[PDB]
Amino acid sequence: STISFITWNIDGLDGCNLPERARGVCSCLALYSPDVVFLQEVIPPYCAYLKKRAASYTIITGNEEGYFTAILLKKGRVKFKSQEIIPFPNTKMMRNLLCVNVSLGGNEFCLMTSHLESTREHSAERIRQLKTVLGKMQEAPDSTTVIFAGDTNLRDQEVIKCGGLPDNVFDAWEFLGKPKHCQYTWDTKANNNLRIPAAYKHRFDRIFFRAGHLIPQSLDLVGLEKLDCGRFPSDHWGLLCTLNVV
Amino acid sequence: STISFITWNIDGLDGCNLPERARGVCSCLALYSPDVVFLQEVIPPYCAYLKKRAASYTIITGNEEGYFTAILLKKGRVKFKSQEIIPFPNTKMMRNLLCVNVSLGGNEFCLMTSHLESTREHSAERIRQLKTVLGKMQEAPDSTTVIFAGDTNLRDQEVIKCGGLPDNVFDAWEFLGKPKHCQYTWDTKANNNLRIPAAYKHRFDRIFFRAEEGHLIPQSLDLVGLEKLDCGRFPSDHWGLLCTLNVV
DNA sequence: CATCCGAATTCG
DNA sequence: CATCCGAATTCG
Ligand SMILES: [Mg+2]
Ligand SMILES: [Mg+2]
Ligand SMILES: [Mg+2]
Ligand SMILES: [Mg+2]
Repeated sequence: STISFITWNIDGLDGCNLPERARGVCSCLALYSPDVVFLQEVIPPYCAYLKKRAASYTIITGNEEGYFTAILLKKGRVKFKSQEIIPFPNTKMMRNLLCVNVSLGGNEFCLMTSHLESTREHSAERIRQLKTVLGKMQEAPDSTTVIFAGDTNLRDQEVIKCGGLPDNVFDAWEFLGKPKHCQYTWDTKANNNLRIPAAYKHRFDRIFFRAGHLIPQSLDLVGLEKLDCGRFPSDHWGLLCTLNVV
Repeated sequence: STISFITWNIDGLDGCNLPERARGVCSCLALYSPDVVFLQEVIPPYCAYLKKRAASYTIITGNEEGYFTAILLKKGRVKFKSQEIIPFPNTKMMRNLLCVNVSLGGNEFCLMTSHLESTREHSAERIRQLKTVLGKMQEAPDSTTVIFAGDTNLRDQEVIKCGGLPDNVFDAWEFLGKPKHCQYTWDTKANNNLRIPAAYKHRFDRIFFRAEEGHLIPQSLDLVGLEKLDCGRFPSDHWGLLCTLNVV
């Protein structure tokens, strides 16, 4: 009666120490052994690495132009049924919504990920993309459990500007009472991969789910351990979440 | 019967061709002979020049640190009564509100000018300053006619963001039906003093007046400072605004 | 003695 | 092969 998953922007666009960082991401995958992994900022060579070092995950992608998202499904645990790609017609960064329908146990899921439009200056487009995601979450068949997990790039004000989440969609971190230990998934004071001398902190990485049949049990940051090469696996922390279906 | 005035950011911060440009500004003052002139971005030497080349105007200033505003009063037409400076506590650019009470044509006026906080990213402070100005315009007794004219640096929606003009305060341009001939007072297409390649057009320079019972009615609004000087540059990067109003 | 537009870029 | 924060600066 459970699903566990990681969502993680793994910064494929950072060319520094990629082999070692991919190894570290694959270490987290082996150690935490989630059913599903949502990845953003993947690049082709990174896929090839996951194919050898996380071989028990099926990699589902849509378009692979430049950098992209992927959903990884644990073989034997998760059965793929179908995929759907929802475009963001006004994106300037090749962003979109990747949806995968799966079965895990006797439970049907619609798993979605995206990397929403980046940077402060593209707030209006990022908000339009969010609304597109939220609308698609609501369209899913009543019997299916919908989970979105991704790099939303959202900051102060924006979700409110959007009019807030609909009454049957919830943010897992909010649902769990806004625990302080995972309140930031991108934090330049704690993570120095970008060498930014300022301390800025954001909750860019978020999980939304439609529902009280679905109950988040835990949420934790992963990728917190600096690698021997002196770099974190990514500039983002990953999020590990377990949900119970009641 | 009337009042005429010019408001003009004369770009004292542009150090090139200042003497010819000052000569150009003084030419406009002689030719249009306004009762009052509201100037922004004045610098000390520029004041010195006006005292010689527009010597029939009394120059009224508040603080003179760096660059500043001034209000010029035509000697014999306008009688100075008093001045008041209202500070903008959160300014990072030494901006403030300069108010001068005067008598003109047997009528009493409170004339105000300011150079509101500059640049796009200082919208919040600029809006707070606008509120301060608009609030100050309501304080004078109804008998006194209140006129604000200055470089407001305002752009799209900022006035709405502020709650809009109160019901007894009007923008002279809007009042006159938004005439296209003087819409933009800062225009990089038509004015090349900053040599900006792009075409940006703004209405930074604005005139607000308090009416109530229609005792003050704008008659005309025109751009001044449109004539290129011998050096192939204009007096300022802004056009000035010449306005005439009837006291009814 | 300088600033000013604003999209792109730099740099802390 | 790159991006990414955000204030400050560059340059069209
Ligand atoms: Mg990145
Ligand atoms: Mg200037
Ligand atoms: Mg600037
Ligand atoms: Mg940037």
